[PDB]
Parts: sequence; structure tokens; C-alpha cells
Amino acid sequence: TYNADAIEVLTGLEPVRRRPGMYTDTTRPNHLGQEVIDNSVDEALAGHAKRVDVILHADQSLEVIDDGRGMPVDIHPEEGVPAVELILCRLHAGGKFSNKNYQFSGGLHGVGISVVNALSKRVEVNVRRDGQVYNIAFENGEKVQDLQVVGTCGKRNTGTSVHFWPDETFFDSPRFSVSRLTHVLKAKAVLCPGVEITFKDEINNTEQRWCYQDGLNDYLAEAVNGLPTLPEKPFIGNFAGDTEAVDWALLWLPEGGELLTESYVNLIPTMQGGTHVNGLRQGLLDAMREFCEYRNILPRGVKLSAEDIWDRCAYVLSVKMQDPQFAGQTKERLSSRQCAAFVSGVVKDAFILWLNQNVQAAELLAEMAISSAQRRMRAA
Ligand SMILES: Nc1ncnc2c1ncn2[C@@H]1O[C@H](COP(=O)(O)OP(=O)(O)NP(=O)(O)O)[C@@H](O)[C@H]1O
Ligand SMILES: [Mg+2]
Repeated sequence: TYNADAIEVLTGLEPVRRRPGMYTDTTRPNHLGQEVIDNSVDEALAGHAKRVDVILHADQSLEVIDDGRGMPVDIHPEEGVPAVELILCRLHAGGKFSNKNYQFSGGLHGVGISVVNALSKRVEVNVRRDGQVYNIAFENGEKVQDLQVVGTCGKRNTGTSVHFWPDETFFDSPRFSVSRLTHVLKAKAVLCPGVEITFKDEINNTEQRWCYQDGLNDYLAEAVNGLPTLPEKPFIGNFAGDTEAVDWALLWLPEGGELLTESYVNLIPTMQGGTHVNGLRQGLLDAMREFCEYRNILPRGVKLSAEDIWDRCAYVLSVKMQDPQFAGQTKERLSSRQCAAFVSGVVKDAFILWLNQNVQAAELLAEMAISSAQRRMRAA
């Protein structure tokens, strides 16, 4: 039979435990770690947290500590439960559905930490607020320890600590990728100037710390250091408005070499790019086309295409949006339609102006793009 009883209604964290693939990267637990790290970074971005400490424990569990405002522990006026339980056990429950708690945040779904909870054998949360320390714990997504006061601390000492033990049953490998972890963490320090980021690995017995006042430029430069580039130092630019901002560092490696191509939205690494990256690409192409067309150095029958200025472009792109739109909980791609035009406009304007005031380096770049077009033409 196929009647009403055939329809099942999953509630709480059950959908995450039943369909893990839709909520996280099941390759390894690193992404679970990023959900937690992102939440701490959002506090730093809002200017509340000054540091985020991450610890990979010998038992392969992960602990993330921040000195932000701390997760709210008071009773929710409508749900009648401490905000903390709500945040940990309910999907689509969070403080980033508006811009009242954070102006620019990587979080927006009200799902992250609850996914960490659903896929962990155990989760311990500690909050420091009002000169008091609170504790609450879960196992397999279910609360096993009610919110309780575990002591006193300085009134000015506030923050959140999350320690979780991933359930190996949901991942290809239960081991945390160390290189991925440090790559993600260093980037946070680069993208949020002044915030101190630390990573203590107790499996391999190491400890690192990252804190950069400048950031972008050196990050790209060092990544390509020792490789011929054009121009000699990265082309950088930025624009900041109330609801949006864009920052970048880029250059080309025409003679070959490993390219660095990273894009971010509210410090969330968008590994699959998206509309913001499309904008950067289009802007660079529009400006180069203008330079070539005006200087009349474009051979008859030769038309530049995106590939001609993108193929060997190494770049780091960091965008801020009051209300981004990602294609999935993993946030690998930004699908926010208007961000393409936004980035494109800023980049084209900055690049054409830079080109016009750096004629020598510009002509070399132009030659690089044109020869690429002819190479591509002869190929077809
Ligand atoms: N370390 C923290 N400090 C202060 N508040 C926090 C912290 N972690 C979580 N919260 C809050 O709890 C809410 C729910 O977290 P979460 O379920 O991860 O949703 P999210 O922030 O929208 N992220 P995401 O689902 O990945 O887009 C957040 O929106 C914050 O209001
Ligand atoms: Mg939630």
C-alpha cells in the first residue's frame, strides 16, 4: 500500500543524520570545524572577538574557542528554552537572518553548528557571560547535560568554546586534514586584520599563530614568490560601502608556475567561485579590451576573450555583503546575481585607470593577452 502512513516527517536534527550529504562535506570532518570557526570569525568581523583558538586533540576531536560576546544563554522569550539549546538543536535557528546582530557574516542559514551537533558523538559548549561560566552538552545530537553554571570568571571575560567529537560513521575518513585546517585558519588572519588566530595540533605536537595588520598583498606575493610575474608586484584594489565591499590582489604568471586562485565572501572560502569571481573576470576583460582598443594595438581580426586575461591570473578576492546567497550549506559557490555587476564595475574602473598610469607594464599585459588570443585562434 502507498497511503498517508507512507509519508515520514523528520524533525529536529534527524534530517541531518538521515541526509548528511546535503548538510556537510562527508569526505572528512574539516567542514564541521569550519562551521564552528566561521561563527567565531563572525564575532571577530563584528569587532567583538580579538582571537580564535583552535585545538586538534589527540583523539581527533576539535575545539574552537573565541573571546566574542558568547552564545546567548538566557531563556528565549518564545521558545522557552535557553538560546544555546535552540542554536545547537534546531535547524534554521540563528542570529544572522537579518543584519541586527552582525553586519557582514559568513553565517546566514541558522544551520551550521546544529549540523556539527547532529554529526558528533559528543559536543560540549562553554559560554562566558555576566561574570559566569555556563556548560551544556550533547551526544549524537541529543542533549545529555542541561545548561548549568560551572563557575565565575572576570566580568569582561566573555566568549564561547565548542568542543566536538565527530561521528566517524558519517565520513569517508574521521581524520581532520591538518593542511586544510591551517590553510583555512591562516586565511582568516589575513582577511580579518588584527584578529589573532592560533592552531594547536596535539596529534603532531605543533603550535602556530597568525596575525596580520596588512594582509592581502603579501599573502599573494609570498605565494608566487620566486616565480616570474606581471606586473612585478600584485595589482591591488578595493571599495567599501555600507552594504558591500570588495578587496583584491592579483597578477599574472605568463611564463608558467603554480597559480593561487582564492575567493571569499564574508570570509567564507568559496572554492567553486561564483558571481563575485565572474565579476572580477569580466571587469579585467572589459578594462583590457578598452586599453587595447583605444591604443589601437589590437590586430585586425583579433578579439580578446575572458580566457586571454584569466588563464594565467593568480588572485585573492575578498568580498563583503550584507545579505549573500550561497548555492549550498557548504557555501562553495556564491549565487548572488547582483554581485557580478558590483565587482565587475569596481574592478574594470580600477584596472583601466591603473593601466593608463602604468603604460609600460600595461603594454606587456596587453601583449600577453593578444598573443594568447592569436595562440587560441591558430589552435582552432
Ligand atoms: N561562537 C559564537 N559566538 C556568539 N554567537 C554564536 C557563536 N556560534 C553561534 N552563535 C549564534 O548562534 C546562531 C546559530 O548558529 P548556526 O546554527 O551555525 O547558524 P549560522 O550562524 O547562520 N551559520 P550557517 O548556518 O553556517 O550559515 C548564530 O547565527 C549566532 O547568532
Ligand atoms: Mg542552528
